[PDB]
Amino acid sequence: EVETFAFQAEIAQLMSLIINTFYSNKEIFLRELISNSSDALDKIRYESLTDPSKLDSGKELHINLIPNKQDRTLTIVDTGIGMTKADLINNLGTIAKSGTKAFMEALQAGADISMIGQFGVGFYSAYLVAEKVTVITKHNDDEQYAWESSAGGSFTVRTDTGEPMGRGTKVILHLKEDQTEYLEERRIKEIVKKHSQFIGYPITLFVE
Amino acid sequence: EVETFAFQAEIAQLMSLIINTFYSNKEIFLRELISNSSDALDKIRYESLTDPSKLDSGKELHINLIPNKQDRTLTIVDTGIGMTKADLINNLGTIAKSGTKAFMEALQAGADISMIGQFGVGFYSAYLVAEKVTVITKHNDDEQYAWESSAGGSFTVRTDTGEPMGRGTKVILHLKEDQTEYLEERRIKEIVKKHSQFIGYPITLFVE
Ligand SMILES: Cc1ccc(CNc2cc(Cl)nc(N)n2)cc1
Ligand SMILES: Cc1ccc(CNc2cc(Cl)nc(N)n2)cc1
Repeated sequence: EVETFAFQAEIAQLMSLIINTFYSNKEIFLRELISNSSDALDKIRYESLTDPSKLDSGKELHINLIPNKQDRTLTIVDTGIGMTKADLINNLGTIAKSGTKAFMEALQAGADISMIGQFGVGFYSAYLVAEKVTVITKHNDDEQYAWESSAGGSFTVRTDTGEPMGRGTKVILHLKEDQTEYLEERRIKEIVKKHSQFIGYPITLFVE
Repeated sequence: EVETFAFQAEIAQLMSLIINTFYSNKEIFLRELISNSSDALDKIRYESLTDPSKLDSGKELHINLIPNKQDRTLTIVDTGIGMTKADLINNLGTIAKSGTKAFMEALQAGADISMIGQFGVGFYSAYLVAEKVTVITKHNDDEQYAWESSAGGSFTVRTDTGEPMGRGTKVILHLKEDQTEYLEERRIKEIVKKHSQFIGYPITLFVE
Protein backbone atom coordinates (compact mmCIF):
# COMPACT_ATOMS: atom_id res chain seq x y z
CA GLU A 1 0.00 0.00 0.00
CA VAL A 2 2.63 2.61 1.11
CA GLU A 3 5.57 3.87 -0.98
CA THR A 4 8.31 5.99 0.68
CA PHE A 5 10.37 8.50 -1.30
CA ALA A 6 13.30 10.81 -0.56
CA PHE A 7 12.96 14.48 -1.21
CA GLN A 8 15.67 15.82 -3.43
CA ALA A 9 18.27 17.37 -1.35
CA GLU A 10 17.29 20.97 -2.21
CA ILE A 11 13.68 20.60 -1.11
CA ALA A 12 14.81 18.83 2.01
CA GLN A 13 16.95 21.83 2.89
CA LEU A 14 14.20 24.28 2.07
CA MET A 15 11.84 22.34 4.35
CA SER A 16 14.43 22.42 7.16
CA LEU A 17 14.94 26.17 6.60
CA ILE A 18 11.18 26.69 6.84
CA ILE A 19 11.02 24.47 9.92
CA ASN A 20 14.11 25.87 11.70
CA THR A 21 14.30 29.66 10.80
CA PHE A 22 12.93 32.10 13.41
CA TYR A 23 10.12 33.88 11.51
CA SER A 24 7.03 35.20 13.36
CA ASN A 25 4.83 36.00 10.32
CA LYS A 26 3.58 32.38 9.92
CA GLU A 27 0.07 33.25 8.71
CA ILE A 28 1.14 33.64 5.12
CA PHE A 29 0.93 29.79 4.91
CA LEU A 30 -2.81 30.22 4.46
CA ARG A 31 -2.51 32.70 1.55
CA GLU A 32 -0.10 30.36 -0.26
CA LEU A 33 -2.42 27.32 0.08
CA ILE A 34 -5.44 29.34 -0.96
CA SER A 35 -3.59 30.79 -3.94
CA ASN A 36 -2.64 27.22 -4.84
CA SER A 37 -6.29 26.14 -4.72
CA SER A 38 -7.26 29.13 -6.90
CA ASP A 39 -4.71 28.26 -9.56
CA ALA A 40 -5.91 24.63 -9.53
CA LEU A 41 -9.52 25.81 -9.88
CA ASP A 42 -8.53 28.23 -12.73
CA LYS A 43 -6.89 25.20 -14.38
CA ILE A 44 -9.86 22.83 -14.37
CA ARG A 45 -12.14 25.71 -15.30
CA TYR A 46 -10.02 26.56 -18.36
CA GLU A 47 -9.76 22.88 -19.34
CA SER A 48 -13.48 22.50 -19.14
CA LEU A 49 -13.98 25.24 -21.69
CA THR A 50 -12.71 22.80 -24.33
CA ASP A 51 -13.85 19.57 -22.67
CA PRO A 52 -17.03 20.04 -20.63
CA SER A 53 -16.99 16.40 -19.50
CA LYS A 54 -13.92 17.25 -17.31
CA LEU A 55 -16.55 18.61 -14.94
CA ASP A 56 -18.41 15.27 -14.65
CA SER A 57 -16.49 14.68 -11.34
CA GLY A 58 -18.06 17.89 -9.91
CA LYS A 59 -19.22 21.24 -11.24
CA GLU A 60 -18.80 23.36 -8.09
CA LEU A 61 -15.58 25.34 -8.07
CA HIS A 62 -14.84 26.33 -4.43
CA ILE A 63 -12.49 26.43 -1.50
CA ASN A 64 -13.42 25.25 2.07
CA LEU A 65 -11.49 25.87 5.20
CA ILE A 66 -12.12 23.30 7.92
CA PRO A 67 -10.73 23.57 11.39
CA ASN A 68 -10.86 20.62 13.74
CA LYS A 69 -9.76 21.26 17.30
CA GLN A 70 -10.22 17.64 18.34
CA ASP A 71 -7.72 16.45 15.71
CA ARG A 72 -5.86 19.71 15.77
CA THR A 73 -5.96 20.07 11.97
CA LEU A 74 -6.82 22.81 9.58
CA THR A 75 -7.86 21.45 6.20
CA ILE A 76 -7.87 23.42 2.92
CA VAL A 77 -10.15 21.76 0.44
CA ASP A 78 -10.59 22.71 -3.18
CA THR A 79 -12.46 21.22 -6.17
CA GLY A 80 -9.62 22.13 -8.50
CA ILE A 81 -7.82 20.04 -11.07
CA GLY A 82 -6.09 17.67 -8.60
CA MET A 83 -2.79 15.93 -8.90
CA THR A 84 -1.95 12.72 -10.65
CA LYS A 85 0.53 10.27 -9.06
CA ALA A 86 3.22 11.53 -11.40
CA ASP A 87 2.70 15.08 -10.10
CA LEU A 88 3.07 13.90 -6.49
CA ILE A 89 6.09 11.75 -7.04
CA ASN A 90 7.93 13.57 -9.75
CA ASN A 91 6.59 16.48 -11.72
CA LEU A 92 6.13 18.84 -8.79
CA GLY A 93 9.55 17.98 -7.34
CA THR A 94 11.24 18.77 -10.67
CA ILE A 95 9.39 22.06 -10.68
CA ALA A 96 10.25 22.80 -7.08
CA LYS A 97 14.03 22.44 -7.66
CA SER A 98 14.75 25.66 -9.54
CA GLY A 99 12.11 27.58 -7.54
CA THR A 100 13.91 26.45 -4.38
CA LYS A 101 17.33 27.42 -5.52
CA ALA A 102 16.08 30.83 -6.70
CA PHE A 103 14.25 31.33 -3.37
CA MET A 104 17.25 30.23 -1.38
CA GLU A 105 19.43 32.66 -3.36
CA ALA A 106 16.87 35.46 -2.76
CA LEU A 107 16.96 34.80 1.00
CA GLN A 108 20.80 34.92 1.33
CA ALA A 109 20.44 38.16 -0.63
CA GLY A 110 17.87 39.69 1.87
CA ALA A 111 14.41 38.58 0.53
CA ASP A 112 12.19 37.16 3.20
CA ILE A 113 10.11 34.06 3.67
CA SER A 114 6.79 35.69 2.76
CA MET A 115 8.00 35.93 -0.82
CA ILE A 116 8.05 32.13 -1.22
CA GLY A 117 5.00 32.11 -3.54
CA GLN A 118 6.91 34.10 -6.16
CA PHE A 119 9.18 31.07 -6.53
CA GLY A 120 6.51 28.49 -7.10
CA VAL A 121 7.13 26.67 -3.81
CA GLY A 122 4.61 28.26 -1.43
CA PHE A 123 3.11 24.85 -0.49
CA TYR A 124 6.13 24.21 1.75
CA SER A 125 5.15 27.24 3.90
CA ALA A 126 2.71 24.75 5.43
CA TYR A 127 5.63 23.65 7.58
CA LEU A 128 5.65 27.03 9.32
CA VAL A 129 2.66 25.80 11.30
CA ALA A 130 2.28 22.04 10.60
CA GLU A 131 4.39 19.26 12.12
CA LYS A 132 2.85 16.87 9.46
CA VAL A 133 1.02 17.57 6.18
CA THR A 134 -1.29 15.08 4.53
CA VAL A 135 -2.57 15.87 0.98
CA ILE A 136 -5.49 13.96 -0.49
CA THR A 137 -5.99 14.54 -4.15
CA LYS A 138 -7.94 13.25 -7.07
CA HIS A 139 -7.30 14.14 -10.79
CA ASN A 140 -9.80 13.06 -13.43
CA ASP A 141 -7.21 10.88 -15.07
CA ASP A 142 -6.13 8.92 -12.05
CA GLU A 143 -6.89 7.42 -8.69
CA GLN A 144 -7.34 9.20 -5.35
CA TYR A 145 -3.96 9.46 -3.52
CA ALA A 146 -2.68 10.41 -0.12
CA TRP A 147 0.71 12.10 0.08
CA GLU A 148 2.15 12.74 3.46
CA SER A 149 5.31 14.10 5.13
CA SER A 150 6.58 15.21 8.48
CA ALA A 151 9.67 16.45 6.69
CA GLY A 152 12.95 14.80 7.80
CA GLY A 153 13.86 14.19 4.20
CA SER A 154 11.06 11.87 3.13
CA PHE A 155 7.46 11.53 2.08
CA THR A 156 4.91 8.86 1.40
CA VAL A 157 2.33 8.19 -1.27
CA ARG A 158 -0.48 5.58 -1.11
CA THR A 159 -3.73 5.06 -2.98
CA ASP A 160 -6.36 6.54 -0.65
CA THR A 161 -9.44 4.69 0.69
CA GLY A 162 -11.25 7.41 2.76
CA GLU A 163 -14.35 9.25 1.36
CA PRO A 164 -14.05 9.57 -2.43
CA MET A 165 -13.67 13.22 -3.16
CA GLY A 166 -14.71 13.41 -6.80
CA ARG A 167 -11.96 15.86 -7.93
CA GLY A 168 -9.69 18.22 -6.13
CA THR A 169 -7.19 18.46 -3.38
CA LYS A 170 -7.36 18.55 0.35
CA VAL A 171 -4.40 19.77 2.34
CA ILE A 172 -4.54 18.61 5.99
CA LEU A 173 -2.35 20.56 8.32
CA HIS A 174 -1.49 18.65 11.56
CA LEU A 175 -0.67 21.75 13.50
CA LYS A 176 2.23 22.14 15.89
CA GLU A 177 1.25 22.44 19.48
CA ASP A 178 1.95 26.12 19.65
CA GLN A 179 0.11 27.03 16.44
CA THR A 180 -3.49 26.32 17.43
CA GLU A 181 -4.45 29.98 16.89
CA TYR A 182 -5.10 28.84 13.26
CA LEU A 183 -8.01 26.69 14.43
CA GLU A 184 -9.83 29.90 15.61
CA GLU A 185 -12.61 31.27 13.47
CA ARG A 186 -11.64 34.88 14.12
CA ARG A 187 -7.95 34.33 13.34
CA ILE A 188 -8.74 32.50 10.04
CA LYS A 189 -11.25 35.15 8.97
CA GLU A 190 -8.71 37.90 9.79
CA ILE A 191 -6.10 36.16 7.60
CA VAL A 192 -8.37 35.43 4.63
CA LYS A 193 -9.62 39.03 4.79
CA LYS A 194 -6.06 40.39 4.83
CA HIS A 195 -4.35 38.20 2.18
CA SER A 196 -6.96 36.42 0.17
CA GLN A 197 -9.74 38.93 -0.21
CA PHE A 198 -9.90 38.96 -4.08
CA ILE A 199 -9.84 35.22 -4.77
CA GLY A 200 -12.36 34.58 -7.55
CA TYR A 201 -14.01 31.49 -5.94
CA PRO A 202 -16.13 31.29 -2.81
CA ILE A 203 -14.12 30.52 0.25
CA THR A 204 -16.23 28.91 3.03
CA LEU A 205 -14.84 28.97 6.47
CA PHE A 206 -16.48 26.11 8.38
CA VAL A 207 -17.13 26.46 12.13
CA GLU A 208 -17.06 23.73 14.79
CA GLU B 1 -7.76 36.44 -44.31
CA VAL B 2 -9.17 38.78 -41.56
CA GLU B 3 -12.01 37.94 -39.14
CA THR B 4 -13.53 40.73 -36.98
CA PHE B 5 -15.15 40.00 -33.62
CA ALA B 6 -17.01 42.01 -30.99
CA PHE B 7 -15.75 42.03 -27.46
CA GLN B 8 -18.39 41.02 -24.98
CA ALA B 9 -19.85 44.05 -23.49
CA GLU B 10 -18.08 43.67 -20.13
CA ILE B 11 -14.58 43.55 -21.61
CA ALA B 12 -15.43 46.45 -23.85
CA GLN B 13 -16.33 48.51 -20.80
CA LEU B 14 -13.24 47.42 -18.91
CA MET B 15 -11.11 48.46 -21.90
CA SER B 16 -12.83 51.86 -21.98
CA LEU B 17 -12.32 52.24 -18.22
CA ILE B 18 -8.63 51.46 -18.65
CA ILE B 19 -8.42 53.84 -21.60
CA ASN B 20 -10.47 56.70 -20.07
CA THR B 21 -9.73 56.67 -16.25
CA PHE B 22 -7.13 59.19 -14.99
CA TYR B 23 -4.44 56.94 -13.46
CA SER B 24 -0.76 58.01 -13.44
CA ASN B 25 0.82 54.68 -12.38
CA LYS B 26 0.81 53.21 -15.94
CA GLU B 27 4.04 51.21 -15.61
CA ILE B 28 2.33 48.25 -14.02
CA PHE B 29 1.34 47.23 -17.61
CA LEU B 30 4.83 45.78 -17.95
CA ARG B 31 4.61 43.65 -14.76
CA GLU B 32 1.28 42.21 -15.90
CA LEU B 33 2.60 41.23 -19.37
CA ILE B 34 5.76 39.77 -17.90
CA SER B 35 3.78 37.82 -15.30
CA ASN B 36 1.63 36.55 -18.17
CA SER B 37 4.72 35.36 -20.06
CA SER B 38 6.01 33.64 -16.89
CA ASP B 39 2.77 31.73 -16.40
CA ALA B 40 2.82 30.69 -20.07
CA LEU B 41 6.43 29.53 -19.71
CA ASP B 42 5.57 27.64 -16.44
CA LYS B 43 2.77 25.98 -18.45
CA ILE B 44 4.82 24.64 -21.35
CA ARG B 45 7.58 23.66 -18.93
CA TYR B 46 5.16 21.61 -16.81
CA GLU B 47 3.60 20.03 -19.93
CA SER B 48 6.98 19.04 -21.19
CA LEU B 49 7.67 17.05 -18.05
CA THR B 50 5.16 14.48 -19.32
CA ASP B 51 5.64 15.05 -23.06
CA PRO B 52 9.20 16.11 -23.91
CA SER B 53 8.34 16.46 -27.60
CA LYS B 54 6.25 19.58 -26.70
CA LEU B 55 9.64 21.28 -26.68
CA ASP B 56 10.44 20.34 -30.31
CA SER B 57 9.25 23.88 -31.32
CA GLY B 58 11.99 25.38 -29.07
CA LYS B 59 13.75 24.47 -25.85
CA GLU B 60 14.72 27.96 -24.63
CA LEU B 61 12.33 29.33 -22.04
CA HIS B 62 12.78 33.14 -21.94
CA ILE B 63 11.30 36.60 -22.10
CA ASN B 64 12.64 39.42 -24.39
CA LEU B 65 11.76 43.04 -24.21
CA ILE B 66 12.21 44.88 -27.50
CA PRO B 67 11.80 48.59 -27.87
CA ASN B 68 11.59 50.16 -31.30
CA LYS B 69 11.58 53.93 -31.41
CA GLN B 70 11.18 54.05 -35.18
CA ASP B 71 7.89 52.10 -35.01
CA ARG B 72 7.16 53.35 -31.55
CA THR B 73 6.48 49.85 -30.20
CA LEU B 74 7.53 47.91 -27.19
CA THR B 75 7.32 44.17 -27.77
CA ILE B 76 7.15 41.50 -25.05
CA VAL B 77 8.20 38.17 -26.44
CA ASP B 78 8.05 34.84 -24.68
CA THR B 79 8.65 31.20 -25.69
CA GLY B 80 5.76 30.05 -23.54
CA ILE B 81 2.88 27.76 -24.38
CA GLY B 82 1.14 30.11 -26.86
CA MET B 83 -2.51 30.47 -27.65
CA THR B 84 -4.64 28.44 -29.98
CA LYS B 85 -7.30 30.18 -32.13
CA ALA B 86 -9.96 29.03 -29.69
CA ASP B 87 -8.12 30.81 -26.85
CA LEU B 88 -7.98 34.05 -28.85
CA ILE B 89 -11.54 34.00 -30.01
CA ASN B 90 -13.34 32.38 -27.15
CA ASN B 91 -11.69 30.73 -24.20
CA LEU B 92 -9.88 33.79 -22.90
CA GLY B 93 -12.97 35.99 -23.31
CA THR B 94 -15.08 33.54 -21.27
CA ILE B 95 -12.39 33.64 -18.63
CA ALA B 96 -12.14 37.40 -18.72
CA LYS B 97 -15.88 37.91 -18.02
CA SER B 98 -16.03 37.01 -14.33
CA GLY B 99 -12.54 38.47 -13.69
CA THR B 100 -13.82 41.73 -15.19
CA LYS B 101 -16.97 41.88 -13.19
CA ALA B 102 -15.07 41.08 -9.97
CA PHE B 103 -12.46 43.74 -10.84
CA MET B 104 -15.10 46.28 -11.71
CA GLU B 105 -16.86 45.56 -8.40
CA ALA B 106 -13.52 45.92 -6.54
CA LEU B 107 -12.93 49.33 -8.15
CA GLN B 108 -16.38 50.79 -7.25
CA ALA B 109 -15.54 49.51 -3.77
CA GLY B 110 -12.12 51.38 -3.61
CA ALA B 111 -9.56 48.88 -5.09
CA ASP B 112 -7.30 50.43 -7.66
CA ILE B 113 -6.18 49.64 -11.16
CA SER B 114 -2.83 48.13 -10.15
CA MET B 115 -4.71 45.19 -8.68
CA ILE B 116 -5.98 44.08 -12.11
CA GLY B 117 -3.70 41.00 -12.19
CA GLN B 118 -5.48 39.52 -9.18
CA PHE B 119 -8.56 39.24 -11.39
CA GLY B 120 -6.99 37.40 -14.26
CA VAL B 121 -7.35 40.30 -16.71
CA GLY B 122 -3.99 42.10 -16.45
CA PHE B 123 -3.39 41.85 -20.25
CA TYR B 124 -5.86 44.71 -20.76
CA SER B 125 -3.56 47.03 -18.73
CA ALA B 126 -1.68 47.24 -22.04
CA TYR B 127 -4.21 49.89 -22.99
CA LEU B 128 -2.83 52.19 -20.29
CA VAL B 129 0.03 52.91 -22.67
CA ALA B 130 -0.89 51.41 -26.08
CA GLU B 131 -3.32 52.89 -28.61
CA LYS B 132 -3.22 49.48 -30.46
CA VAL B 133 -2.07 46.01 -29.34
CA THR B 134 -1.05 43.29 -31.76
CA VAL B 135 -0.45 39.75 -30.34
CA ILE B 136 1.36 37.13 -32.40
CA THR B 137 1.14 33.68 -30.98
CA LYS B 138 1.89 30.12 -31.84
CA HIS B 139 0.71 27.01 -29.85
CA ASN B 140 2.10 23.59 -30.72
CA ASP B 141 -1.34 22.39 -31.71
CA ASP B 142 -2.22 25.14 -34.11
CA GLU B 143 -1.18 27.76 -36.60
CA GLN B 144 0.54 31.09 -35.95
CA TYR B 145 -2.10 33.86 -35.43
CA ALA B 146 -2.22 37.61 -35.18
CA TRP B 147 -4.81 39.13 -32.86
CA GLU B 148 -5.17 42.84 -32.86
CA SER B 149 -7.32 45.61 -31.31
CA SER B 150 -7.39 49.33 -30.89
CA ALA B 151 -10.30 48.83 -28.53
CA GLY B 152 -13.57 50.51 -29.61
CA GLY B 153 -15.43 47.30 -28.99
CA SER B 154 -13.76 45.01 -31.52
CA PHE B 155 -10.77 42.89 -32.38
CA THR B 156 -9.36 40.97 -35.28
CA VAL B 157 -7.79 37.58 -35.77
CA ARG B 158 -5.92 36.37 -38.91
CA THR B 159 -3.49 33.55 -39.63
CA ASP B 160 -0.07 35.25 -39.50
CA THR B 161 2.53 35.22 -42.30
CA GLY B 162 5.50 37.16 -40.74
CA GLU B 163 8.59 35.30 -39.36
CA PRO B 164 7.53 31.91 -37.96
CA MET B 165 8.10 32.07 -34.26
CA GLY B 166 8.28 28.40 -33.33
CA ARG B 167 6.19 28.65 -30.10
CA GLY B 168 5.20 31.47 -27.86
CA THR B 169 3.59 34.82 -27.80
CA LYS B 170 4.64 38.27 -28.77
CA VAL B 171 2.72 41.26 -27.49
CA ILE B 172 3.35 44.39 -29.60
CA LEU B 173 2.44 47.61 -27.92
CA HIS B 174 1.82 50.51 -30.38
CA LEU B 175 2.43 53.17 -27.82
CA LYS B 176 0.40 56.35 -27.44
CA GLU B 177 2.23 59.47 -28.36
CA ASP B 178 2.71 60.57 -24.81
CA GLN B 179 3.95 57.21 -23.51
CA THR B 180 7.30 56.93 -25.27
CA GLU B 181 9.15 56.87 -21.94
CA TYR B 182 8.57 53.05 -22.15
CA LEU B 183 10.91 52.86 -25.16
CA GLU B 184 13.82 54.05 -22.90
CA GLU B 185 16.31 51.50 -21.68
CA ARG B 186 16.63 53.12 -18.26
CA ARG B 187 12.87 53.37 -17.71
CA ILE B 188 12.30 49.69 -18.70
CA LYS B 189 15.16 48.48 -16.51
CA GLU B 190 13.81 50.54 -13.59
CA ILE B 191 10.37 48.92 -14.01
CA VAL B 192 11.57 45.33 -14.41
CA LYS B 193 13.83 45.83 -11.37
CA LYS B 194 10.94 47.19 -9.29
CA HIS B 195 8.09 44.78 -10.23
CA SER B 196 9.52 41.78 -11.94
CA GLN B 197 12.76 41.10 -10.14
CA PHE B 198 12.02 37.44 -9.09
CA ILE B 199 10.70 36.07 -12.38
CA GLY B 200 12.21 32.60 -12.80
CA TYR B 201 13.18 33.00 -16.51
CA PRO B 202 15.81 35.26 -18.04
CA ILE B 203 14.43 38.55 -19.13
CA THR B 204 16.55 40.21 -21.88
CA LEU B 205 16.08 43.85 -22.44
CA PHE B 206 17.19 44.58 -26.00
CA VAL B 207 18.75 47.95 -26.85
CA GLU B 208 18.50 49.92 -30.11
C1 LIG C 1 6.24 22.78 -5.60
C2 LIG C 1 4.93 22.48 -5.28
C3 LIG C 1 3.92 23.19 -5.87
C4 LIG C 1 2.59 22.86 -5.56
C5 LIG C 1 2.23 21.82 -4.65
C6 LIG C 1 0.86 21.52 -4.36
N1 LIG C 1 0.01 21.95 -5.50
C7 LIG C 1 -1.31 21.91 -5.63
C8 LIG C 1 -1.80 21.33 -6.80
C9 LIG C 1 -3.17 21.30 -7.00
CL1 LIG C 1 -3.79 20.59 -8.42
N2 LIG C 1 -4.02 21.82 -6.11
C10 LIG C 1 -3.48 22.41 -5.02
N3 LIG C 1 -4.34 22.93 -4.18
N4 LIG C 1 -2.15 22.43 -4.74
C11 LIG C 1 3.27 21.09 -4.08
C12 LIG C 1 4.59 21.42 -4.39
C1 LIG D 1 -8.08 37.59 -20.06
C2 LIG D 1 -6.88 37.44 -20.74
C3 LIG D 1 -5.87 36.74 -20.14
C4 LIG D 1 -4.66 36.57 -20.84
C5 LIG D 1 -4.43 37.10 -22.15
C6 LIG D 1 -3.18 36.91 -22.82
N1 LIG D 1 -2.53 35.67 -22.31
C7 LIG D 1 -1.34 35.15 -22.61
C8 LIG D 1 -1.34 33.80 -22.95
C9 LIG D 1 -0.13 33.20 -23.24
CL1 LIG D 1 -0.09 31.54 -23.65
N2 LIG D 1 1.02 33.88 -23.19
C10 LIG D 1 0.95 35.17 -22.81
N3 LIG D 1 2.09 35.81 -22.75
N4 LIG D 1 -0.21 35.84 -22.56
C11 LIG D 1 -5.48 37.79 -22.75
C12 LIG D 1 -6.68 37.96 -22.04
